[PDB]
Amino acid sequence: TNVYADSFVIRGDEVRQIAPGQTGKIADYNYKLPDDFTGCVIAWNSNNL
Amino acid sequence: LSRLDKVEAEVQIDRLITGRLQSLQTYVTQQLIRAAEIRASANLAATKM
Repeated sequence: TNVYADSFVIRGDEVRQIAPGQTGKIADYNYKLPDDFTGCVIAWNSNNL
Repeated sequence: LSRLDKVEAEVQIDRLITGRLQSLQTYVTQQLIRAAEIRASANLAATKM
C-alpha cells in the first residue's frame, strides 16, 4: 500500500533494540518499532563517512 | 505481565489462552454430554408424569 524508508545513524553495537517489541533506551525513548512491524531492517558500517 | 517485556510476554500468556480455554472447552463438552443425559431422564420423567 505504501513504503516507509526510515533513515537514522547510531552506534554499531545498538542494532539489537531495533528488533520489534524489544526494550531498552532506544525503544524506550527514541525509536519504537511496532509489534506488528512488516519489513526488513538494513544496516552497515559507516565510520569512514 | 509484571516479569516479562511485551516482546515475548504474549508468548507465555498465549499458552494460558490455549490452555485455560482448553479446559473451558472440555467443561462445556462435559456439560452437553450431561445436558443430553438429563433431558433423556427429563423426557422419561415427562412420560412418567
